[PDB]
Amino acid sequence: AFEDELGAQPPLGFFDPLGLVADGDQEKFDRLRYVEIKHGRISMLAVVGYLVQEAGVRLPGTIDYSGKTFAEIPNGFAAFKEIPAGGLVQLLFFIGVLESSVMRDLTGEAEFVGDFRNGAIDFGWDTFDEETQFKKRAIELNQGRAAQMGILALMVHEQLGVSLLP
Amino acid sequence: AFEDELGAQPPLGFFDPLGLVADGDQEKFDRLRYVEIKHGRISMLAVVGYLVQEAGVRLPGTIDYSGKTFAEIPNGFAAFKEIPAGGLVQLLFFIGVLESSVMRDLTGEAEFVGDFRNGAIDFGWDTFDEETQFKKRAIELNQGRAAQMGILALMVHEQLGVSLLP
Ligand code: CLA
Ligand code: CLA
Ligand code: CLA
Ligand code: CLA
Ligand code: CLA
Ligand code: CLA
Ligand SMILES: CC(=O)O[C@H]1CC(C)(C)C(=C=C/C(C)=C/C=C/C(C)=C/C=C/C=C(C)/C=C/C=C(\C)C(=O)C[C@@]23O[C@]2(C)C[C@@H](O)CC3(C)C)[C@](C)(O)C1
Ligand SMILES: CC(=O)O[C@H]1CC(C)(C)C(=C=C/C(C)=C/C=C/C(C)=C/C=C/C=C(C)/C=C/C=C(\C)C(=O)C[C@@]23O[C@]2(C)C[C@@H](O)CC3(C)C)[C@](C)(O)C1
Ligand SMILES: [Ca+2]
Ligand SMILES: [Ca+2]
Ligand SMILES: [Ca+2]
Ligand SMILES: [Ca+2]
Repeated sequence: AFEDELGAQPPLGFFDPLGLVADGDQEKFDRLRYVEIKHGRISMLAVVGYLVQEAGVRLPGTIDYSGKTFAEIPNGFAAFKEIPAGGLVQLLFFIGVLESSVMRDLTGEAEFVGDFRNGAIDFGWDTFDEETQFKKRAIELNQGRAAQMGILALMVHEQLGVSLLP
Repeated sequence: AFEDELGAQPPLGFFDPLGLVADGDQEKFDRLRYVEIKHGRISMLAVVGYLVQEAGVRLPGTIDYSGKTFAEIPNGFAAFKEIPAGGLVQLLFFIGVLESSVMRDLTGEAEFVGDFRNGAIDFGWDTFDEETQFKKRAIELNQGRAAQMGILALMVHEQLGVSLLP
């Protein structure tokens, strides 16, 4: 059914040990694929952010008018103890607004799930041939899969207190 | 242009002292009307909630597993000092999900701005005749306008420390 879909590749081939898409429902597959791409994009950004922040890189100066500095804010979950309440509200709200109003198929012209270009932002999708376009989608998906496991590893081991970083 | 639209009624008639819709742009009017209905629905719920909560009505029992009781939580802005962080996150998140996925025209079948029935929930809109339907929309809008001023009054006077309630 979906043995030929994007994401079935060497060395495992089509890999669905829980038969989640064995029923051949295209809409179920389309949703799960949407969810898989989304977790992957978030996790790709999350691993880079965790590593950059772990290395001590900080925005210059202060995060609020009381004089709280980005430099005082630690990496990991501990960051949330030191970001001011108003900043946490804004971060959650403005990610929510991406979810409600931006990062979605607004016009119905998406070529496949995860295509949010919306006839608005495009760096040249059609300059890739069909094989290259498929390759780029596969890289996006599989980098996303690897990063999902990577960010889970970093979050878990932060709590374990067994570091995975030099 | 919009002198005959919903919301222009006695005693003021069409009332736009800032000429915001003087340009006759239907899409600008449609947006502003959408925003006016939305503030009004929120404010209608807000005034009732503030008054019910001010009267001391509380949900039974505890709001978290640490034993924090609804009864310990005060009315007004002070409530946010005592709702646990996890509850504040959930409240904001689940209102955001209403915004991203529920309280909007998902199907394009809305009869006018603010119609979120979505072919899914309808208690009998078409059992009203056209005059009654217009009357009900006018009540919804003007109750919303009154409640906007009412909730602003209550929030402002809470901070003034000059109570408007017996
Ligand atoms: C207020 C902000 C906001 C809003 C309004 C939304 C709105 C939405 N998001 Mg988004 N999201 C946000 C912030 C927000 N998001 C943030 C900050 C992140 C992190 C960057 C994400 C990451 C995210 C992902 C990864 C996904 C969504 C999805 C969704 C949609 C479904 C939400 C749902 O059904 O409830 C949620 C319902 C639940 C039952 C919650 C599920 C909890 C998951 C399965 C496990 C989480 C584990 C937890 C974090 C750790 C446990 C603790 C541990 C000790 C055990 C909706 C469009 C989903 C989507 O698009 O579906 C098609 C989806 O897959 N969002
Ligand atoms: C994470 C949760 C979440 C998410 C994702 C959204 C998402 C959205 N909301 Mg919603 N909303 C939420 C929570 C959320 N809302 C909550 C909790 C409430 C209260 C119940 C509302 C009430 C609300 C209203 C009333 C309106 C929206 C609107 C919108 C849309 C536009 C948002 C925007 O452009 O940025 C916001 C951009 C800004 C520049 C912020 C404007 C700030 C306003 C003008 C003044 C606020 C004054 C402030 C509270 C008090 C000042 C302090 C004082 C001491 C001076 C978008 C669909 C708007 C909409 O549908 O537009 C068509 C709209 O009119 N929302
Ligand atoms: C939320 C994340 C998410 C989602 C929705 C999907 C969804 C999908 N994947 Mg994918 N995948 C993911 C993460 C995800 N994957 C990660 C992180 C990896 C790397 C390990 C992969 C690697 C992968 C391969 C190699 C293949 C798929 C395939 C598929 C498709 C069919 C199989 C299936 O149902 O999924 C998998 C299972 C689920 C979505 C069920 C969720 C798991 C439950 C709810 C909790 C389990 C938590 C788990 C124990 C965490 C520990 C990790 C483990 C290694 C110990 C479907 C579109 C196949 C495909 O593309 O077919 C065309 C395919 O060949 N996936
Ligand atoms: C999962 C992604 C993610 C999350 C949730 C966070 C969360 C956080 N970061 Mg981090 N960060 C990330 C990725 C992430 N970061 C990446 C990829 C980088 C490298 C550029 C950084 C670099 C960075 C620095 C240097 C600092 C933080 C800081 C912080 C904290 C305060 C908020 C802030 O200043 O943000 C700042 C956020 C950035 C500088 C980059 C965010 C990039 C986002 C994820 C882009 C993604 C969405 C985008 C709109 C997509 C547009 C597409 C387009 C086509 C329209 C907070 C814990 C500050 C702190 O206190 O650290 C402890 C701080 O000093 N971050
Ligand atoms: C966010 C709330 C909001 C929004 C978007 C609108 C939008 C609209 N109203 Mg409405 N209205 C509101 C709140 C709102 N109203 C409230 C609270 C009341 C009761 C006082 C009314 C009473 C009202 C009447 C009687 C009429 C309208 C009309 C209209 C339409 C054209 C006039 C206009 O541009 O609006 C008004 C102005 C604005 C949206 C600009 C915003 C104001 C700025 C940004 C800040 C001002 C803050 C202010 C000082 C707070 C103090 C309150 C004041 C009494 C001291 C338009 C659809 C007319 C109509 O329906 O035409 C068909 C009409 O006849 N409105
Ligand atoms: C603007 C609306 C609004 C807001 C933001 C709040 C916010 C709050 N309320 Mg209040 N409340 C409201 C309206 C509101 N309330 C109304 C209308 C009532 C009467 C039913 C109450 C009755 C009430 C009680 C009895 C208690 C609170 C409490 C609380 C606090 C903790 C959260 C909680 O337990 O919620 C509980 C919320 C409710 C019991 C009712 C919320 C009704 C919402 C607004 C319905 C609106 C959306 C809905 C999904 C629309 C569906 C449409 C459909 C066609 C699909 C928090 C400060 C608790 C607290 O600590 O107080 C200090 C508490 O004990 N509220
Ligand atoms: C123009 C503008 O304004 O914006 C534009 C700019 C531009 C460029 C055009 C755009 C784009 C494309 C973007 C942003 C592409 C981003 C790509 C990105 C960010 C890709 C990350 C992959 C990470 C992986 C695979 C990690 C696996 C991690 C794994 C498997 C781990 O184990 C983690 C690890 O830690 C452990 C657990 C232990 C450590 O011992 C070792 C390591 C570190 C390995 C956008 C989207 O259009 C927006
Ligand atoms: C089936 C289900 O599951 O749900 C369904 C149920 C049902 C019923 C079918 C549905 C509905 C309809 C609903 C929920 C309708 C709600 C209507 C509602 C809640 C209407 C409030 C008006 C408030 C106004 C005008 C306040 C002005 C307030 C003013 C002008 C003030 O000055 C405030 C005031 O405080 C001052 C400042 C000083 C005080 O001295 C005096 C007072 C108090 C006056 C939904 C939506 O379909 C959902
Ligand atoms: Ca300091
Ligand atoms: Ca610190
Ligand atoms: Ca107690
Ligand atoms: Ca208390």
